[PDB]
Amino acid sequence: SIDWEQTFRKWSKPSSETESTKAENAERMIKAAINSSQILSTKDISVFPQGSYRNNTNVREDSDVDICVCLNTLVLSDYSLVPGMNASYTYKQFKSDLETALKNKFGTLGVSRGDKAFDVHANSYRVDADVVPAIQGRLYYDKNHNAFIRGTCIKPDSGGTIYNWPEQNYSNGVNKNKSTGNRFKLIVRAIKRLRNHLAEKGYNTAKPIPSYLMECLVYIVPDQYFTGDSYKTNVENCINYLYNQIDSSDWTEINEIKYLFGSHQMWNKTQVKEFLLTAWSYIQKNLEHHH
Ligand SMILES: O=c1ccn([C@@H]2O[C@H](COP(=O)(O)OP(=O)(O)OP(=O)(O)O)[C@@H](O)[C@H]2O)c(=O)[nH]1
Ligand SMILES: [Mg+2]
Ligand SMILES: [Mg+2]
Repeated sequence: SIDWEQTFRKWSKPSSETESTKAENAERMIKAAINSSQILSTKDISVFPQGSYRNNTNVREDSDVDICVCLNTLVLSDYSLVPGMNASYTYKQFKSDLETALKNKFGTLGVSRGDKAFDVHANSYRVDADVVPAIQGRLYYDKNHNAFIRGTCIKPDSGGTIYNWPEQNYSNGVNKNKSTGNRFKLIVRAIKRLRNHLAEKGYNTAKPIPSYLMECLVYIVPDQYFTGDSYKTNVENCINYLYNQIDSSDWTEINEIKYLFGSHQMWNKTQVKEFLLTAWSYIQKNLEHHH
């Protein structure tokens, strides 16, 4: 007998009241690591927060701050939408120099290299951050030199190319929060805590559902479903809409550029539907049946 209205209202809160301070500190310290690097301080590099701290969708106190370190002067362009359309400092050298800069500022005990990002955990600066090296990415929509959208590009150690759209994610999230009178991100956080709750209780359908996927999914739900004074009704509306529309959908991420499903993603629609069914059952009272 969970009071789901009061539970979702509680779970709609930020991870803490000091999120902005944690994110500011992470960003400042990563910039300081760059500035103290002889090689990197001479480069056109942007350091910025992304992820749930930047978007105010974080719910875990122990979430690492996501920091992007972007070398703006290396460009990778996607020409796939335009019929017929087609340096000395490399991404690999950049990533190695970034690893060295982070080890120099925070110590080797505070830095590990993953496939995509560096894990920085340095009690001395109170920094817990996932620091990803990126370059400028572009998606062309016409053959003219100016006809592109700008984002970031990641080149993992294991190969391949990842396009990200952090500024577009942030702006569209802000706009939807405005259009819903702040209910959008409240419900994102409520649903992220619901997922974490189910995963901690051993529900296997909740385990392959990542935070960013849920943020994208809730963004997809039309604004009308966020109205009213019942957070429980909002959450139910989200589950209902998503479950009944996902099969025929061709949805994008919150940036409205990248497709939410496909071979470029680690999640699929079947996982999402199974999680939605689990969440729908768990939220009900006095259910006598189980499948
Ligand atoms: O599969 C992914 C994962 C991550 N990302 C991009 O990297 C950002 C940081 O990756 P995170 O996994 O940390 O997601 P998050 O910050 O939104 O959620 P929590 O930490 O609160 O769990 C994400 O918000 C997303 O923008 C993707 O584009 N695709
Ligand atoms: Mg994060
Ligand atoms: Mg992260």
